Formats: sequence, structure tokens, C-alpha cells
Amino acid sequence: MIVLFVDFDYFYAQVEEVLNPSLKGKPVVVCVFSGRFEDSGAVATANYEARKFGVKAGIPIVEAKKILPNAVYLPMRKEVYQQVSSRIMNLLREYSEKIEIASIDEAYLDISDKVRDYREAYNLGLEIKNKILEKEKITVTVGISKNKVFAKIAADMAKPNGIKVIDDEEVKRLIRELDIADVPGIGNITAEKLKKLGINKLVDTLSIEFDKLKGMIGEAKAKYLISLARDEYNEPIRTRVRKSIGRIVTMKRNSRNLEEIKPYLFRAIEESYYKLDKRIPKAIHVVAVTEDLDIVSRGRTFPHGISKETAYSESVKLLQKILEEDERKIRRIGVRFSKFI
DNA sequence: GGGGGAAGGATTC
DNA sequence: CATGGAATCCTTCCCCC
Ligand SMILES: Nc1ncnc2c1ncn2[C@H]1C[C@H](O)[C@@H](COP(=O)(O)OP(=O)(O)OP(=O)(O)O)O1
Ligand SMILES: [Ca+2]
Ligand SMILES: [Ca+2]
Ligand SMILES: [Ca+2]
Repeated sequence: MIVLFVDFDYFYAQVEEVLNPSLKGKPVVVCVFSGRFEDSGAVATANYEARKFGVKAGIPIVEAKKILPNAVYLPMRKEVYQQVSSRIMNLLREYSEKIEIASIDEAYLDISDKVRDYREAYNLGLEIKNKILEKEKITVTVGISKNKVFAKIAADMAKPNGIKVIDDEEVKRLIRELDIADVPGIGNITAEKLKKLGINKLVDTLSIEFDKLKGMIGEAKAKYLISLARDEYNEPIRTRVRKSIGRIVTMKRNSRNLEEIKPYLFRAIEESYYKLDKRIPKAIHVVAVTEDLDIVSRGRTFPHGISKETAYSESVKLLQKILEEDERKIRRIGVRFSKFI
């Protein structure tokens, strides 16, 4: 089995560059403005020019403007990036029937029944990067290995605008030297727990009694990591389907007032239903982000689909439940619909 | 004991 | 200071044969 992972370079920003080439060259910062104060919000992402000075996804626009006060700042245009993505995604389909679209800019392809070896996989890679570059003018990074996991790691090493292969020879070397924290699905919280257990490299998971690993990080993560170090990780490329659709917004100011919060919530439901586009959910959740950035949600499943009408009143109940049960203020409020018929 | 769904949350990207 | 959409997994209940 041969997997080929494709990850579009600094996507949102590069899309902005494509639409207005004049940007090419200057540091571009695509940010999500939260309507609170001036320039309140976080950075969705930035092109590498800006990344060099520490302006990256996650940080306050405010901190960004402080570092690069003269960089170009754009308001994230999701639908646009989304449509561009869908196109780039379609091209890959022309390279493999089996395609797993991981995110707005990631895809895995099972190029087993199309290639015989890694030399040919690499070629197919270059051929792909080139296609997308002509058709859309979008630079992407390619990763190629024996399984999805190492395929991604491959790309992680090669970006930006790179193409790398991780042959069975290197796969073994990495299992031995790759910092466990660079393994997908291993965030800070998990990586730190792994340190305390002494586990610092994929292999290290072998030097520990299973059960203790399962207790410290969970059975799922355990079996996953272990199957990686044992070189037996082999999950197939599966077409994934949307199981949930929601939307959350940020309020001008924190609140615990049902009448002041209702609007925001009702707005979230509006967009949510619009995105359902003929999809009917039997489950609704009200999600709330407390002033101290904590997250609490209250949901409910129904034996029948949900009308917007229903969703409206039901969501007010759950919000009331949140308020009655959580003394803190609410910073962000939203809804999430799932369990589509 | 144990299947199985629901709810609230944790963690990742 | 701190956006935001969505998947997967974990723990705890709960109904019940
Ligand atoms: N914190 C975030 N908030 C909103 N959108 C985000 C955030 N982080 C990432 N994204 C989105 C926009 C990114 O361009 C996109 C695709 O891949 P991702 O690796 O996350 O970013 P990227 O393309 O900018 O980085 P890279 O060029 O290093 O691969 O995901
Ligand atoms: Ca990317
Ligand atoms: Ca990505
Ligand atoms: Ca990591």
C-alpha cells in the first residue's frame, strides 16, 4: 500500500495572494475579527513572509499588528477558500477513486492501484503539484509513504511547497528518532503525559506495560501509538461524511442575560440551518464559551428531525439550563446540529 | 455483567 | 489577548435483559 498526502501551502493567505497577486511578496495576515474592541480576534493564518516574525494561526491580531504593524491584514473569507478547495480537491479525484479529504486543505490518496514503486509515486507527486499550480496557481506540499500517518509526517517535513517520500527504510529510523510529539494526533496535553511516562519516541511505547499507557492516555491513543511503533498501522483511506454542522459567534461583551444573548444564538441557528441545505438533524447542542475561555454545552436528541421553529425554542431552554447551572459569564454562544436523518 | 445510547466534556488540528 | 468548525475519544449515567 502506498499513500500520497497533499496539503495546500498557507492556504487561506495563499488564496488571498492568488486573488490579488499584488500581495505576493508582502506578509499577509488573514484574521478573524471578533467585533469586540478594535482589531480584537485571532489570526486564522499567515503566509511565510509574516510567519518569519512569529505571526501565526492562533495568536491575537493585536499581537500580530504589534510585531508587523505594516503587514497586510485581511478578513477571513471562508466560503471563498472553501470553493477554491473543492476544486483542487476534485483534481485529485482524477488521480484516485479512493480519496480521504481530511480538512479544508488536506487529502490522502490511495495510489496503490496506479503506481508500482516509490519512484513512480514521487513522479505522480510532482505531476500533481504541477497540475494544481497551473489550474489554480496554488502551491501545495506532498507526502508519500506506506500509510496515512507517515504520509502526513512526510509532508510536515517537506513543507512549504515540497514533496517528500518516507520509504520503509526511513519509516523504521523515524519510529526510533522522531520526537513522539511530532506524530499527528499528539497535541501538547498528550505529549506531556507521554514525557512523564518516559516515552519520548514512538519506540518507547514498547518499553511500557500496555495497561499503564491506556490509563494515562486512553486505549485508543495507546493502540494507535503502539501500532505505529510496531510498524503495523494500516488504516485505509475512507471517504468521510459530515456528521455535524454548527456555528458559534462572539458577543460584543460577556453576559448572563438571556435577552442580550438570544440574538447571537438565533443568528447562529440561522446560519446553521442555512448550511444544513436540506439536511435534517435529530439532535441539537448549545455550546457556550465562558468568560474564562472554558467550554460548556447542553444538548438534546429528539426521536424525529428538528424544525427551525423547534430548534429556536429548544435552544433557549438549553441556554437557560447552562445559565442556571454555570454561574460564570458567557463569552461566545452557538449551536450544533447532528444525527441527520 | 454487559450491550447501547445519550449527555457533557477532552483533545487535536 | 484568546476565532472558529468539526471529528474522535473518554467518562458517567441510565434502561434493562
Ligand atoms: N487557528 C486557526 N483558526 C482558523 N483556521 C485555522 C487555524 N489554524 C489553521 N487554520 C486553517 C487555515 C489554514 O491555512 C488551513 C490549512 O492548513 P494548516 O496547516 O492548518 O495552515 P496553513 O496552510 O496556513 O499552514 P502550512 O502552510 O504550514 O501548511 O487551516
Ligand atoms: Ca496547509
Ligand atoms: Ca493542513
Ligand atoms: Ca504535535
